[PDB]
Amino acid sequence: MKITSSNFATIATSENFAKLSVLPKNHREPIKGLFKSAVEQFSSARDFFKNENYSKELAEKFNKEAVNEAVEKLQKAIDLAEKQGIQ
Amino acid sequence: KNLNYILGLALGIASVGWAVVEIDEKENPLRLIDVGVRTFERAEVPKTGESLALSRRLARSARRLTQRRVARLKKAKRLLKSENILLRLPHQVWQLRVEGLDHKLERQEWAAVLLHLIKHRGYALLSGVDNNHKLLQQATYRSPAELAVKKFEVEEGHIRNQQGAYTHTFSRLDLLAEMELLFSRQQHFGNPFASEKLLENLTALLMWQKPALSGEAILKMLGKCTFEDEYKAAKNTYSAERFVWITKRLALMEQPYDKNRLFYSQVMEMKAYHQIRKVLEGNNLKAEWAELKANPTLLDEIGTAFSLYKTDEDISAYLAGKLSQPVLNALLENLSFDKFIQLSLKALYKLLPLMQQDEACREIYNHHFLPQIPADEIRNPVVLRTLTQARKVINGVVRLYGSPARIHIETGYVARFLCNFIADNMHLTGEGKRKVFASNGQITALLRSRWGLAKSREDNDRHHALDAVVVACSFKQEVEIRIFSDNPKLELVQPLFVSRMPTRKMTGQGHMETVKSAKRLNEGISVIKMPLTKLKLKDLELMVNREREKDLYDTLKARLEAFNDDPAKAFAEPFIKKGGAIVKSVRVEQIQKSGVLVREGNGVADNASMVRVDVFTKGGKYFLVPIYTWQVAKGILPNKAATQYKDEEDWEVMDNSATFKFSLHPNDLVKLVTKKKTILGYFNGLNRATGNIDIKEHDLDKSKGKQGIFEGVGIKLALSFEKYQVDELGKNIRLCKPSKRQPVR
RNA sequence: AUCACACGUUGUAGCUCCCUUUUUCGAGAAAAACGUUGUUACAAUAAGAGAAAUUUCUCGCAAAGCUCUGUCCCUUGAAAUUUCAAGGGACAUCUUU
DNA sequence: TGAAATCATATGTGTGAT
DNA sequence: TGATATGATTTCA
Repeated sequence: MKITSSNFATIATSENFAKLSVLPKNHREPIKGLFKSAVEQFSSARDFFKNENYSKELAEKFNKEAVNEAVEKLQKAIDLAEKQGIQ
Repeated sequence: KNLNYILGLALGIASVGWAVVEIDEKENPLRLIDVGVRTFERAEVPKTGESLALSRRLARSARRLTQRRVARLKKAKRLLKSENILLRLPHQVWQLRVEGLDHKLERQEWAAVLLHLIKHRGYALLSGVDNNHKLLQQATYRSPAELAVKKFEVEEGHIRNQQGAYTHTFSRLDLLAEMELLFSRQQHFGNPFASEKLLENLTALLMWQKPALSGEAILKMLGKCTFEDEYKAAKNTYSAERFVWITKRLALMEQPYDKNRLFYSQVMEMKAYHQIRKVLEGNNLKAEWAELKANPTLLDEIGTAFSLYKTDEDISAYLAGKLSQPVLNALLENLSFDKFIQLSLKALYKLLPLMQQDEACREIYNHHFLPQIPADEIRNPVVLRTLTQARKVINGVVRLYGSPARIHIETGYVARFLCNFIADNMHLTGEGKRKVFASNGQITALLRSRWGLAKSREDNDRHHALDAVVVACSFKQEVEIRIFSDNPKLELVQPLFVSRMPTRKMTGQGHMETVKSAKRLNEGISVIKMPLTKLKLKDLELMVNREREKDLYDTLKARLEAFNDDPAKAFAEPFIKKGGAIVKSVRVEQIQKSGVLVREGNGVADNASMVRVDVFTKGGKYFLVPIYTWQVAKGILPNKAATQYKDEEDWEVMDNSATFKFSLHPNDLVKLVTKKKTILGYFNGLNRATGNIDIKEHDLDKSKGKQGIFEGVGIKLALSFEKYQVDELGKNIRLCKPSKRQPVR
């Protein structure tokens, strides 16, 4: 459905990923790629604080980027899957 | 009937043997049924010695770095266009950067210097960084750009680094300060296009860097575990960390807090708990952490909140009342949790006390063919490939003869793992608890040498079959005839045929990394700069400027002769030609009539790997159409065949008068018949110039061809050229017959 | 496994060194093309694909495998030597990815 | 005078964190 | 530190 910052982890489950594996090659790969990338960018959205090279204000801006862009990446993967038969 | 036999097998870096051996009720081996060898690749880079996957890893890292660099350049261009600055940038951006400190910088110049700052960010290498930073603490050098125009291009003459020499490296913070000071002066100098929001965006671009995620993407998704069917518990929770701790009297519960990491003194690090401890003691909030230490559930919700949400508002709303304002604010400044444990929170609650006091989960809530060797548990690639080929041979032998009785290993953390896997994953038809028995080949091979077959191992692949045949003791004439001879039937079941692993992969390196020029390619030559450090006499005689400009050519001859052709020593000092210019690299022609048009057609690089060759016939002739990885990537099916004395522009093109015979991949069996001699071997390579095929003898006999390969043998006047195929056991050699030319995609 | 930095190479452009050619002014130089030393900047840094829609994401030199799709072999059987049924393999242009 | 062997020859690199 | 593409140069029918 509509992916937000909070409910990101409730759609980006491993069950949906394993359900996305029955698509044809020309469609599965672009969708599974947008799925893993959204998870990677989101699963490490707080890693900007583990390093002392970024100020708190700066790492805050990189956190918003690593969340808002990863939600968009997950939305496209779900939207394309909805256009497909996975829905 | 279902014959009982000992399998035997001989692991290797690039060759796995096998030898089916007759047995009886008393398990004393007898006359072997049939043997063979399964040769494959070395599973390592032959030159470097590293892993095959490491080259792909470095190439993918370079691709990602280039893509993200051009992506951040596009973002910078978008920002500059949005501020109506970009709307062919000046190339003297170092001098323009220094000029930005004093007097306003124009639109195009400011855009050029900002884009240069975005592309080159900075931070041997460290020595140069520290040296430039120390030299940056002086009034004269107000910035790295000023350090480059006033100090770098006076003593050296070049601003950028060259052939290493990292003494010119700068820092990310130093260039950040450059950008900040340039914005400050430009605003002081009345530059309209110096908004603070632009400064913030460009500083974010300069400082942004994708986190080192690594790991496995599977673990980062929120499962459900199907036990309690709610959700999946976070890996960095107290219960999950206790799960991996309890599994790995009562005095040991407090011990993980007794030390940050465990060592041999009192023997698993509780990384998340100690991380929270360090973050909490970082401030002066010691009072609140005392209460948090005792509570395990509060740590559980902290772990779930941080490993399931990532935005500040999300954790703030999820842990509103569970934590005070200062402890929460300090918690959301250094913590970063990810990944999940395989169990659930409620399941962890049920199972932890009983594990402390899979069995807890149970009490609260094929064989015929050897299965695939686990790829994740085995990390070393060469042993992985060896075990893979071993199991392929095992499956083939079981399919051909039935289930074996015992499997023994001669080796040739590896043998033990294979023995355990075969014992605990394969049916087998042994007697007792010795289903699999590995052994050392030294004493066994000495005892076999008492039978008189030692000093036989040569570069040919048939010697490897001895390591697997020796399974009988852990007669000599019989095995000698069966293995070494090429016709045991006419001398005394089948001759041993080395079944090289078919390398029918259609992907690989598109072209060589050294890119040359394609401006003058229609002459069949390419022009590439090479350093004087490795310029010999032949490359000097191949110089493009032999007759254009004679004076440099003669002086280079004299200097090379003065230092006796050693290019490194001859030009270790700056060469001075007429006019005072220095010479480090000079364009040198090279014969390039074949290659790949790369860099969007600007350059040309040599072909790197043949994936397929299409054999053809035309009026009693035989033709070879080479297909390369770049042609497969481009979806091109070539129809020009290899013909001597002519370049690819004019090749004899296969038309409707030409009948396709078969498509050949590397390491495929072929039969070649001609007036001179007929031979059966594996297609190793096609010479694009001479048109010959370098077919190699199956066993790579040194007496046959150059070190095993029948190089340069032609097919243009071959009576019959046919493609053969064989099983992975070197059995059932037959004639193949393709019907259609399969496309290369 | 992962992220960056510094090169290097190729194309373009500016300046720069030496220079072959075509002329002009008239030994020496102004102009034009090409080669090209050094230096800087930009573009690319596999060849390229897939799905959306001036641009974005993923894959793109490796390994393993048969869950899917293929090129063949091996067995088996039905219909007019051919098409097909089912099972088992070798591989991959297919899956992990 | 083309077809087949023969012998050569080049082939991207170094640094610093996660 | 080695397979791999391929070019010059001979030798053969």
